[PDB]
Amino acid sequence: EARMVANCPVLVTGGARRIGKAIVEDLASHGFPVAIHCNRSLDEGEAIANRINDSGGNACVVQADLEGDVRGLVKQASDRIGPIRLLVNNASLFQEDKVGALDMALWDRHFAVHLKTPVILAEDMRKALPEDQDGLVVNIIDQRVWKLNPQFFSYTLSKSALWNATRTLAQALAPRIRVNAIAPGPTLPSERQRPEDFERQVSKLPLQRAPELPEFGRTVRYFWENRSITGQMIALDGGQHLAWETPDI
Amino acid sequence: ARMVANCPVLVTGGARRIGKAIVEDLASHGFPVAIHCNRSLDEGEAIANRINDSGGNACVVQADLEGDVRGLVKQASDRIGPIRLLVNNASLFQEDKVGALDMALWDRHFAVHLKTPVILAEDMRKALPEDQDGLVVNIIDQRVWKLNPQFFSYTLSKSALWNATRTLAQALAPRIRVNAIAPGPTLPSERQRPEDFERQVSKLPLQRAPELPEFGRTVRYFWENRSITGQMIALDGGQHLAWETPDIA
Amino acid sequence: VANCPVLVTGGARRIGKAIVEDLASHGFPVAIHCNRSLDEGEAIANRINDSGGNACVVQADLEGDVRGLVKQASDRIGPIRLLVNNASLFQEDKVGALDMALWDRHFAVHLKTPVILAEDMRKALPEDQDGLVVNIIDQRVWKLNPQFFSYTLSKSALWNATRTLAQALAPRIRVNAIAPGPTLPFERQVSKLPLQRAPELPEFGRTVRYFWENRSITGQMIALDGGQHLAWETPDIA
Amino acid sequence: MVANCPVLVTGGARRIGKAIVEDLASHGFPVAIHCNRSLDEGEAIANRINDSGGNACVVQADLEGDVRGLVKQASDRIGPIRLLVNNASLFQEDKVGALDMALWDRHFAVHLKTPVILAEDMRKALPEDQDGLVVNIIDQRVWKLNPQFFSYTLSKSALWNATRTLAQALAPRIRVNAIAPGPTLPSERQRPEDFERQVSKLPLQRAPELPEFGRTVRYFWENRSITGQMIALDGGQHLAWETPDIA
Ligand SMILES: NC(=O)c1ccc[n+]([C@@H]2O[C@H](COP(=O)([O-])OP(=O)(O)OC[C@H]3O[C@@H](n4cnc5c(N)ncnc54)[C@H](OP(=O)(O)O)[C@@H]3O)[C@@H](O)[C@H]2O)c1
Ligand SMILES: NC(=O)c1ccc[n+]([C@@H]2O[C@H](COP(=O)([O-])OP(=O)(O)OC[C@H]3O[C@@H](n4cnc5c(N)ncnc54)[C@H](OP(=O)(O)O)[C@@H]3O)[C@@H](O)[C@H]2O)c1
Ligand SMILES: NC(=O)c1ccc[n+]([C@@H]2O[C@H](COP(=O)([O-])OP(=O)(O)OC[C@H]3O[C@@H](n4cnc5c(N)ncnc54)[C@H](OP(=O)(O)O)[C@@H]3O)[C@@H](O)[C@H]2O)c1
Ligand SMILES: NC(=O)c1ccc[n+]([C@@H]2O[C@H](COP(=O)([O-])OP(=O)(O)OC[C@H]3O[C@@H](n4cnc5c(N)ncnc54)[C@H](OP(=O)(O)O)[C@@H]3O)[C@@H](O)[C@H]2O)c1
Repeated sequence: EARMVANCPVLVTGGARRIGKAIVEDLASHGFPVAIHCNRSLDEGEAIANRINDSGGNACVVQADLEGDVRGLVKQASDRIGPIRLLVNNASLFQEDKVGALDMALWDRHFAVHLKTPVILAEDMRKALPEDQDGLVVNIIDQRVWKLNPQFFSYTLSKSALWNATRTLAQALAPRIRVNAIAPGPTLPSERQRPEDFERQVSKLPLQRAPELPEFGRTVRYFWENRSITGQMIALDGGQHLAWETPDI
Repeated sequence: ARMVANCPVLVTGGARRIGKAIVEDLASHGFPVAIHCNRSLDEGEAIANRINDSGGNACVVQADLEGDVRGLVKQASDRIGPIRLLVNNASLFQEDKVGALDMALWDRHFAVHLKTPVILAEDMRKALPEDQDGLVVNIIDQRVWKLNPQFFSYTLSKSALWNATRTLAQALAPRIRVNAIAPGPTLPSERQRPEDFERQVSKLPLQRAPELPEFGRTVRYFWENRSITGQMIALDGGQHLAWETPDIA
Repeated sequence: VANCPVLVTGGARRIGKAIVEDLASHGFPVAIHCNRSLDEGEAIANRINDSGGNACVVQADLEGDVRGLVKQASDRIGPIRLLVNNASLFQEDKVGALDMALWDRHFAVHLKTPVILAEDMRKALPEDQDGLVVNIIDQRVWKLNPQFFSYTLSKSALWNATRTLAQALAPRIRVNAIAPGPTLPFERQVSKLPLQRAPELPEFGRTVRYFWENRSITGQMIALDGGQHLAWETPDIA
Repeated sequence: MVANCPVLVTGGARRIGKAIVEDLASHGFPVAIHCNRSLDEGEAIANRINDSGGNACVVQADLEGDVRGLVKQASDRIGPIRLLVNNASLFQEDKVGALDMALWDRHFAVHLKTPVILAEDMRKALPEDQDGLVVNIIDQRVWKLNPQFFSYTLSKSALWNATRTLAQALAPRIRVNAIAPGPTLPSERQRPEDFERQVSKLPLQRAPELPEFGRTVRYFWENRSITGQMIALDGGQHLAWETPDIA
């Protein structure tokens, strides 16, 4: 009876750059109050918020280390824009490791950022969201959870766990809070990818095209706008998870 | 120019219930729409009349989808232009079970749910000019994500449509994308009084049925976000995620 | 084992033959179904019977009416308690060159016939005996690709039916499956499998007996495929 | 040959782990019985094995601490480990809304971190002219997800995910497969009468028998084309389907 965007405060983790920024600015331009979470990118976050507010939107910046104490984060956000109703678990760490050379410190960091904190923030959002309001969690995962391979060993396991948690969180938080996910494919070159590498990779996707940045915010809004959807994921990935031509064929 | 006026739609079984809801959403958004029907000709003509009298572009085409369908796409494209968006909505839903399988009904289930969607998709591909991308949306059933032994041949035929959603997406990439909607309980069934439908809905994880507007919104969501192929959204109130089975109650 | 009569479809050559001869050496009565390989089936049955077993040959075109086949077998070796749906048709087609006659044949041999034979087995199974169906599918149903379009759809449906048959036929009959990889033509392909080795014929009979001997297993599949369904280095990864 | 395939079974002193150890040892495998608390049960099992002419030893280690000497302990006594059964488990309840990360961490340490580390150490110490096998003992619930036992389930689901990616990483020389038990023996919190009612509600209406577990490890060992896969010894539990929205 009150799901208008002005009454749906959003918290986007790692929201000051790249895909997180694209989600923040999409939601803010559609009338959602947005809390831009960041850690290192505070300058960028404040600039985004100032631009939104000067344009007549409603945005704030909140700062927290997602590998430390995140127990005040939802409250820092709700103190500024009201009880968080839509949580986008976007923040990420994407470091390579391999079976045979596993460093468990890096392992722990992947699981902290991609699994522990998203679950904790979902819990905290649920606890603080008034009972007459429904909520939504959107987890940002990775297309590779739908096409497992042995590279990026601990990273992959932590993102796969976030996809597993999307189902079990959805079951646990139903009916009042829905939990869905986005699995990006090659969207913006990683730190290890030259432009040639990103382009060659995109040309090898089944759709031969990268997800465009507007598709991410549109998908969050799609999940918000269709209340029968929970426990589900859209891969914005150019078909990557459906790639199939292996050397044995 | 992917403007909706340049995206003719064919909806099979589009004169009633979910198919009608999809037709009317798309036409209200500026898509030219071909309403396929079989027994519901009067209903389909009334819909198309209302759309055309409103300044839209609609027509009605007839075919028994258990027989020859190889002229159906052309019936539509002769009226509204090359079909660019195919919604395989038509369905037959008749109970059978292991122990008393009648292969005549089995054949009808696979005709409507598998042979026809595949043939129409290929016919759409052959007639759609190479400089236009296309979309197929298959309407399946939440149960393909939570297999059970009821409605035996119906279920196998719908599961096959979900399988074909993936291999069609792989075959028709990059130019044509193939996605799916898996409905849950949307409207009461035969021998289901509204009280009965409500009691079943209350046992869904989200305790709410998909509403008809969600179907058109989902079709348009697939149309507008070009990185999605081979995927399905269950508009089902969480039904495929139900988990309280007798072994754990 | 002599209490467990077996029907193996397409049992006269290659993988079916290897399953037949394994089970026969372990004391299972076996009915060898075949169509074109009648002389080979009779030769296998003769060796089994000469060596003290109990084998027969039954004939049927599995693209047509198969409703007498289980009884043809049970008339000779007793009510069937182990059904191996091994027979297969493997012809190439693709979207955009679809021949529906071939499509119908793939679905007849891989889906309609396995289900009907399972249905007949269930109706004939004595009350005091449990049963097992083993469907022979294909590793590709665990790594979908668009090649061999109607063949793949029909094998995927057999895998779907393995689950729903298992649900429908419990507790009396368990329904499991084997997903073969490249067993017989090749040599270069195998080196590209993750295990760099092909499944060997003894593994198939060992797997059928494994399913028989462990009664808590239903609705499940083993891929004897050298890891083929786990292949992952696709063009976007290289 | 099984005489040339030394086995390490984590948590092998009781219940399912004991069933696996005794099945393998009685079939000619040298068996390193790992335990932590159940040292008396462990030494007893191995002594009965040895007295019977088998070849068993007991290695002790806390799987949540330094496990980097455990494979060495085993292989010092019975030769380089060729078959690792990651069976050790912790099964404690939590749920969304009251999650304590200390328990969460233990679930992931015993079900994911340690199985992966031990597999890593096995591959390091296995002579290159020998192939190997890892069998992860998981849980049928990874094939029928539900929101109960939240951190436990996530950690078991991770072990199932790792079964695929370890299989891809360690191929061709080492295979990685899994067993997903259903209701086998009542838990520290489940009454026998409740365990029986649960079994009566399984699709097959019977629990796995303890011999099925060792038979399954031996099945994986004897059939060299199998990797990255799991058998659920669960009486059909993961296939149960009649929920209140249908029933
Ligand atoms: N980009 C792609 O092509 C692609 C492909 C597949 C998957 N993905 C997924 O898509 C999402 C967005 O991708 P992206 O490339 O935009 O991500 P990103 O730039 O690599 O990182 C997102 C943000 O996470 C924040 N973060 C990380 N660790 C943190 C910590 N300990 N405390 C607080 N904040 C922390 C950082 O914010 P600060 O900089 O403010 O500290 C960082 O800017 C991620 O979940 C990623 O895994 C992306
Ligand atoms: N409604 C639900 O609660 C629900 C739940 C799960 C899945 N679904 C799926 O959602 C879709 C729509 O549901 P619905 O309840 O609206 O379906 P429906 O009324 O049972 O079927 C839709 C239309 O299919 C057409 N059709 C059937 N057989 C045909 C044939 N041989 N030739 C030509 N057209 C044929 C009929 O058109 P005419 O009337 O013109 O003959 C019918 O109006 C279906 O795919 C259904 O399986 C629905
Ligand atoms: N071999 C492989 O490398 C491989 C790989 C993946 C999957 N598979 C699967 O493993 C199984 C065995 O493989 P395979 O290569 O040995 O199979 P196959 O030789 O192609 O076929 C097995 C038997 O099926 C019977 N059959 C086929 N159509 C029939 C019909 N209309 N009526 C009656 N019988 C019919 C034939 O019996 P007759 O000779 O008596 O006419 C044939 O001998 C099959 O299910 C196959 O799909 C095999
Ligand atoms: N039993 C069932 O019905 C059932 C159902 C589903 C899944 N499972 C799975 O089947 C497997 C065996 O089940 P179970 O019931 O026999 O298991 P269990 O008795 O509950 O535990 C196995 C053993 O793991 C060892 N262990 C645990 N944490 C350890 C640590 N930090 N360091 C060293 N050893 C540690 C313990 O050995 P010590 O006592 O020597 O310290 C314990 O006895 C497990 O993986 C379990 O999750 C069982």
